[PDB]
Amino acid sequence: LSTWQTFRRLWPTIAPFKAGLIVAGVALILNAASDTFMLSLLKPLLDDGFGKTDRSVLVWMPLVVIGLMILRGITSYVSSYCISWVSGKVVMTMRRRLFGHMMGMPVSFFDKQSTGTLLSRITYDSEQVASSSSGALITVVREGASIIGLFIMMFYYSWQLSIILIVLAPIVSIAIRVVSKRFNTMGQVTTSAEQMLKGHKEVLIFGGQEVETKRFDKVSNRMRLQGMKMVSASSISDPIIQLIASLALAFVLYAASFPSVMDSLTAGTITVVFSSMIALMRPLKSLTNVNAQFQRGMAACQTLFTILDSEQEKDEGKRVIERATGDVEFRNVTFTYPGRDVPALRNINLKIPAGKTVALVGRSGSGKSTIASLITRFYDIDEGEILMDGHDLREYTLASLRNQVALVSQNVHLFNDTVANNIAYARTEQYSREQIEEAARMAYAMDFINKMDNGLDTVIGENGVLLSGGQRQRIAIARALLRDSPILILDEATSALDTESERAIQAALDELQKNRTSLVIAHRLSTIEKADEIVVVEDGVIVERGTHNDLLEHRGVYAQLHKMQ
Amino acid sequence: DKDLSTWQTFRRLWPTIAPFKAGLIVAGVALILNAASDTFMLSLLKPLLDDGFGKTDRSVLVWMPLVVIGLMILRGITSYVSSYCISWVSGKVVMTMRRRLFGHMMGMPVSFFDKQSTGTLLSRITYDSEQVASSSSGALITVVREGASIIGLFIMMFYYSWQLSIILIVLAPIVSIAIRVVSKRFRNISKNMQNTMGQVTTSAEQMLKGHKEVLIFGGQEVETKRFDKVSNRMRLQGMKMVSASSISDPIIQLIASLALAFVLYAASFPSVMDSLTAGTITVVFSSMIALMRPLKSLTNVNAQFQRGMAACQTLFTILDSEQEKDEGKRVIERATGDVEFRNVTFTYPGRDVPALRNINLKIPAGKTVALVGRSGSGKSTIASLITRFYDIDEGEILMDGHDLREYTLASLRNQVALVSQNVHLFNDTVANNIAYARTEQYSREQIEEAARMAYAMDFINKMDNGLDTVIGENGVLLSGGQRQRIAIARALLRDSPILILDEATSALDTESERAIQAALDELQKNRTSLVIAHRLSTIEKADEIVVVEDGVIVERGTHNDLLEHRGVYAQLHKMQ
Ligand SMILES: *O[C@H]1O[C@H](CO)[C@@H](O)[C@H](OC(=O)C[C@H](O)CCCCCCCCCCC)[C@H]1NC(=O)C[C@H](O)CCCCCCCCCCC
Ligand SMILES: C[C@H](Oc1ccc2ncc(/C=C/C(=O)O)c(C3CC3)c2c1)c1c(Cl)cccc1C1CC1
Ligand SMILES: C[C@H](Oc1ccc2ncc(/C=C/C(=O)O)c(C3CC3)c2c1)c1c(Cl)cccc1C1CC1
Repeated sequence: LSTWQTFRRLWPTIAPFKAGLIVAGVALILNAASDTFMLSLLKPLLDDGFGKTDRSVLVWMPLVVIGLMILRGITSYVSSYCISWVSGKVVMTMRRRLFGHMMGMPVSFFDKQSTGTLLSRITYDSEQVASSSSGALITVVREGASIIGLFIMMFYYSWQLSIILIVLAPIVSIAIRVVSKRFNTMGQVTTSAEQMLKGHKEVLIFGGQEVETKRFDKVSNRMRLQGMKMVSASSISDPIIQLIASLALAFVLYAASFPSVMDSLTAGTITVVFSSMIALMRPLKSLTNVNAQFQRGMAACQTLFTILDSEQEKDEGKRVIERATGDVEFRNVTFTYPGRDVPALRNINLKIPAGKTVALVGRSGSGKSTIASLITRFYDIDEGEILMDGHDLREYTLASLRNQVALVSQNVHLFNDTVANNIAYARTEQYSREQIEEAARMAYAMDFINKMDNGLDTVIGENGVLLSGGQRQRIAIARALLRDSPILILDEATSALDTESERAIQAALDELQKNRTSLVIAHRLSTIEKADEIVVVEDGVIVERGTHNDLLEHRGVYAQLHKMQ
Repeated sequence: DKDLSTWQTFRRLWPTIAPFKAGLIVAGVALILNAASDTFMLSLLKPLLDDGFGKTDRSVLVWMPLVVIGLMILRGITSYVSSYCISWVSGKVVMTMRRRLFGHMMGMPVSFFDKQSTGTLLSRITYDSEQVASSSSGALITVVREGASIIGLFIMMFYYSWQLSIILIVLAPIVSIAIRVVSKRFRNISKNMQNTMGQVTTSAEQMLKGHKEVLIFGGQEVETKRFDKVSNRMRLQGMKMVSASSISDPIIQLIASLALAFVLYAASFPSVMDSLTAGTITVVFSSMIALMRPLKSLTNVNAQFQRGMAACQTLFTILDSEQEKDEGKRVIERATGDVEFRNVTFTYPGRDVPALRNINLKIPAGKTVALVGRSGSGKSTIASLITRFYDIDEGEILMDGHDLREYTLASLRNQVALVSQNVHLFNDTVANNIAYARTEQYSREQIEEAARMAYAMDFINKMDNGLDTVIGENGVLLSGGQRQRIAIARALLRDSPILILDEATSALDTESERAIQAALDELQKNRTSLVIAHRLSTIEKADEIVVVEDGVIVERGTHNDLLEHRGVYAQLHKMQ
């Protein structure tokens, strides 16, 4: 029921190209016939060819075989080009549909699943569905035409032998069933090696090389034993299946011996009746496995309809702000991550007056990073109110709201393009290269850019292979600087502070934070002390706050928190 | 070039394979007998047509069905055997390669690991070593099985109708050249799509991973329009991929179809058809047809074999990489712990600013020293150097009056205990984590007291199975404040003479830190200590405090003396 209902959810995507499937379909039909017409000629070559008629061996055969193969070769080229064309069109339509849909999903959708899983949905599953269905379509028709093309030729040239094979087919069918039914370690290998490379530091001291080598020996030998097992199982099945089929066909030949049968048979008749019986062994093998591949094709497809049926983040705000030099205010905000029942943030009131930088410090796991995630509306809240310019964040459209925020973090993912186009990301045409180039030196990122071979027009290549942890940060700063966003969110938990030129990064932040609202998950001592207000978060609550005469002494946790970092 | 680069690389791998040569020898004999079953069955067509239909019922009846059944049994056995033998030889060689790679990576420099992602090494050794066997195995099976059958078929063609065979042979070279040219023209474009698919991968991965900056910076169109382009080129290249073989396959068998028709156009002419009979033509032509698949498989062996050696080389380069330099030749059992830096300067690999310069400091046995200074300096670097993770550039680091590099890394590193919050917790029992590599040397009562003296038993006694609970699974079960106490339990048990204590990454925000402070006190009563200090407790009791900035020791003294002095140290006291 499901297996076929999914395909019918999929057919609409295919229907614009059905024009390619039928043309392929006929190309398949004529291919089976051409292969059937050559087993046909096998009788005139033997009987007529050696019934004292060199007429047939010179005329009939050498030129009809070349004729049939041209037809055979063109039908193959055509069906191949149609299926491939249709198969290409649907995978593209689907990859594109999932790319757009997944991109519009909320961050809750990305938390559950791996990024590679969602990427597998686009790269492989989308291709496996058309692969499994195309082959399904080919086998149903191509070998469905051959099987009837061959069965006719069988009975016509000798009804006696054919009906002896058919009566045996039920028993053979049941026999191939019982044997085809008799048709973790890899995870341990990857783990045993990964946690070795993880603890290489701890393996050198304590001298664990020995216990690690023999831990691996076990794990590597166990997967080798599982590896041989699967092939061994697979190996034996077909030899038996061939044996079974050979028995029945042998019995059919012991039948041709009887004088009533042999008299009807010539040298050619039997040669084609057994050549066509043998030609039936591949179509039968294909036609029995075809619904198993259609299943796996549609199971991968309902996976993607599960994704496509998922709902994109809700953007019902109908309010637009050109630019907001203004404060962000939390009004008794309480938040709980979906799937968790203990609020990450309890009753919280926080004010970030315009132009001022509020550095919030907190324990590594606390909901300090949850605060900067709520302002950008990665998640909607359960109770309370967050006001930007005295109006709820949910009042605004999400595009306008996020135009006011700029994110800066080491882990800011850098996309595959020029340095310059990363800095002017999604606004390349807006900013002149002079505007770009200035933002680069104002971020102290130029010190390493000119070292690059083409400098600013050098392209970050192969998924970001060239840049270092510290380098990305100064490009993230240049991106926010150039865009000049009213609200600055600065992630310093992921910063990787120990760098070759940290003083360069620090002054950049100095320039960026200035005359600009800034909300920083701070780990650095310098960005902390030269910040307008400090805010401590303990679990879901704010324990104590303080300015500059309060920075001298805090009532709550600051003394122990500062002492640790 | 590549037939040489592959063949010299193969002669590198044969040492790994030769211990299983017996498996190869057997597999091949079966493959031989496998190809003869197919050759001997096509011969059965001649007596069937000539005698069985030359008015004799014995041939078709009694034995003809028996023999074919027998031949199939032989085919099935030769099949299964060769398959099992190859799958056995491969499994071994694969496993062996892994143990060689694994063993070699464990002994690599620390620079090799901080620089390379852990994954890329892990993926290659599991994937490549399997490809080296798959490609090599398939190559062997072809040269033997199909190389045997072409012989078997060539002979049978010459016995039955010595004449027809030669016409095929004289046609062979031009048919061969005809086929090779057609083949080289079209089908060699797998990489063209690999590039295009890579761009589908990159764009999709960039969008999915960097999903949060796309939303903030509003690059949905720039990402969409980019995936619209690349996905189409991927689509197009997929078709150019099939069109390669959709065009090349029908052309090639047409070329071979001509050559056979000309052999069949001679079958009509009188000189040779007279001697021959209807039963010999069937076995001669079917043999020529049976020759087509073997000839296809063989001429594609180099492509298969060279590919396998192209992945075996990537495993050989990693093996050729230089391992940790280790020429000490000196072994020390329970060093005293008299560590002294003399004129040490050092720059991390690839950087151009030394992490340390003209460092001179002395750490006498049984006494602690605290290294405090601006975060991001080389105090961490100092700790790294005593374990030989990195060799200094200039100067010398002495352990009991001898340069560390004089010592065996094994002996040198058994002297050093490391305590920090970022210790690795191997997924295994708590007891076996406390006695990591010495489960055989330390009794249970020995392990029990080490955890007790580390003040860790409160959170161990709360475990599911207590001390035999399995911590690990990459460490979820243990908090940071609890990692230290396990790290401390390791050091108490082994009782190493030189302690490296890192509170930098440690968390003083722990419900039980007075218990962590008591464990630390008991730990360092005995031995030399080198603290990257960040706690009031340790700098309070430390024997010497050295202030480090920019890889230079600018002030050395006791906590009180430096406060009487009240210079740079007092500034830090005011700052923290
Ligand atoms: O698709 C190819 O690979 C698969 C994987 O094994 C093969 O099964 C497949 O072969 C079959 O599909 C062939 C089919 O089972 C039998 C029908 C084709 C014709 C068989 C011979 C007829 C005798 C004609 C006498 C006049 C593979 N495709 C090849 O095997 C295709 C096959 O070789 C067709 C090309 C044959 C060339 C014809 C030359 C005739 C010369 C006559 C002189 C006596
Ligand atoms: C007597 C025999 O009747 C079956 C019936 C069902 C089968 N269903 C599947 C398979 C193969 C399965 C596989 O390869 O997994 C076979 C054998 C022909 C291979 C089957 C043979 C047979 C042979 Cl022998 C050769 C040609 C035709 C038939 C029957 C008339 C259909
Ligand atoms: C006359 C003709 O001589 C070649 C020579 C080299 C070949 N080398 C490769 C291939 C196939 C390549 C592929 O499929 O990519 C073929 C065709 C017979 C298949 C080749 C045919 C021929 C045919 Cl016709 C049939 C059987 C034997 C031969 C040769 C005389 C031994």
